[PDB]
Amino acid sequence: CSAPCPQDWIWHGENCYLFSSGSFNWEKSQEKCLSLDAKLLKINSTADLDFIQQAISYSSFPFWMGLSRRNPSYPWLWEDGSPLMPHLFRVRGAVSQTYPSGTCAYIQRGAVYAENCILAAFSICQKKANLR
Amino acid sequence: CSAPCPQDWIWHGENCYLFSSGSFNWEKSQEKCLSLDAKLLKINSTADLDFIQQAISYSSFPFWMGLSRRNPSYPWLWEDGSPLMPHLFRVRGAVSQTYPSGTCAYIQRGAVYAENCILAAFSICQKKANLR
Amino acid sequence: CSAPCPQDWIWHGENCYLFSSGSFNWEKSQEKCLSLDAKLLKINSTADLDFIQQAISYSSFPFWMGLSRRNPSYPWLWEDGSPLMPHLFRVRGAVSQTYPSGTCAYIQRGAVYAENCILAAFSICQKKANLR
Amino acid sequence: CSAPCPQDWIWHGENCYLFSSGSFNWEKSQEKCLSLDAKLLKINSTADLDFIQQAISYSSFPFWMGLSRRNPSYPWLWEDGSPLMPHLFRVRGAVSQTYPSGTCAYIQRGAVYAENCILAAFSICQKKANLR
Ligand SMILES: CCCN1C(=O)c2ccc(Cl)cc2Nc2ncccc21
Ligand SMILES: CCCN1C(=O)c2ccc(Cl)cc2Nc2ncccc21
Repeated sequence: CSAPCPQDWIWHGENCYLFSSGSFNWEKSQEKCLSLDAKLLKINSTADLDFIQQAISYSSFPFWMGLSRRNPSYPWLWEDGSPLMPHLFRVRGAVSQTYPSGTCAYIQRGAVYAENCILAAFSICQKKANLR
Repeated sequence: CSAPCPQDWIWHGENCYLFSSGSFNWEKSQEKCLSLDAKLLKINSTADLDFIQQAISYSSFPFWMGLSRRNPSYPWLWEDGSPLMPHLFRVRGAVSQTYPSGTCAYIQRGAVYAENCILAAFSICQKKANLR
Repeated sequence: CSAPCPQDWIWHGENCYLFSSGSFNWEKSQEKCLSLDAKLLKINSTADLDFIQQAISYSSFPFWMGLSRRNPSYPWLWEDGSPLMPHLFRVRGAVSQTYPSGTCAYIQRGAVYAENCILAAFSICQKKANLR
Repeated sequence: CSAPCPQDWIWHGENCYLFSSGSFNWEKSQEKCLSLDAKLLKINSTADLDFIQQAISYSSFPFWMGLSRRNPSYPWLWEDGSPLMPHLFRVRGAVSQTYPSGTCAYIQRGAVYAENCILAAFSICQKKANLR
């Protein structure tokens, strides 16, 4: 009857994941996921990080995730307005830099970094799987 | 109910697709897919080709597919002996040479290349999706 | 017989150019440049603007330039008191807000942005080269 | 009477460096430096590596250097044929993969990696300074 995830997505755990086939800025990447009733990558657990790390281990490219902020004294937040759970990962790089478009997190070679949201990167959309 | 593909595979059309965890000559890549109840990638259409190109678009690795021949005087055949549909893609690369283990094709950055089957590469495995 | 520019600077045209070492506010950045017998960047021509754009093309950071104003009713002026030539660039960003310490301009990704001079950024310093 | 380095280059120590203004594949990047009587970045000392790490500390982008090999059966060699100096840096990433157009080294966030030479990346050209 109901398939857990659409074709071309990857079903893992409670979620479905879609890896982009090209690089786009964080805003365009966000809009792609919204149009598919999804959101940008939200890592909720170490299991989620390990899965993503394995999936992107084929790649040296950067992948946008749904974590951002505009002010470096204020918390990183996922698009849904929740914070980065402690003990998942450290955002490396120039975490204190502000940019006109804000600061956004990306994963590259398994490590998470801060960067100018205006840069074009691959991205990963995530939605809940249709489980029972 | 019955999900079309196991977790961590890509469901596309009537099949499920998986990237190999490691890099191996073509024979060992063939044994690995068979031991997972699958076979090496078989491209039956340009839509298959487009899907695969998109799926590997974030990787620069070569991926073995199930296409091979013993030397240029034999036709290109898939693992199950069926023919290469000639107009789907041109096999570039080492198409004049003869190797002790034969010639095999991999996909890299959208294009298909002939290469010595003894060379190590990643691969893509494929099995039937569980539909209706 | 003597060198146009010190080591680690970039000689272009009749001047020498240097990236700041740290990301600070416009005030402090103007001071560090004065330390080096230099001033903040003054863009005097499209040729100057094109050189800077190429010089920062491998950076996503913003770089303070020597352009600033007290409010949207006071004109954009370089440090030497001279005005911004309109054809060089339109200033984007916060061109209608009013900050205590004024509005300052930085260049990023080829474009120029107004921003509170309190906020921290890298900067480009400029001084005259020793011509023939 | 002559300048150490041409305009738009960075003079450092005994050498001149030219950062690319865009991202290009390794063959194009190499062709660029050759057209300037130069070569791609050759790191022959810890001092060179340290200097390059600070010059690219403004950037999260990848920069091609002049170190390459056709496949793992060939040795890692600089463009001039000299070997990778022992104990200077490790080439990280997938050093044992075989690409159609060879494997090239790049620096990113101070670390050196192997990648498919067909990718587009920034680059750095290097030439002897014309000095005393
Ligand atoms: C969003 C950018 C993706 N990307 C890299 O991140 C990248 C990574 C490494 C190298 Cl050497 C060169 C690179 N340039 C590049 N070229 C073609 C396709 C992808 C890339
Ligand atoms: C050759 C690739 C250069 N590059 C990055 O390396 C890069 C680095 C990080 C992120 Cl998040 C996204 C990136 N994409 C990107 N977009 C525009 C200009 C440059 C880049």
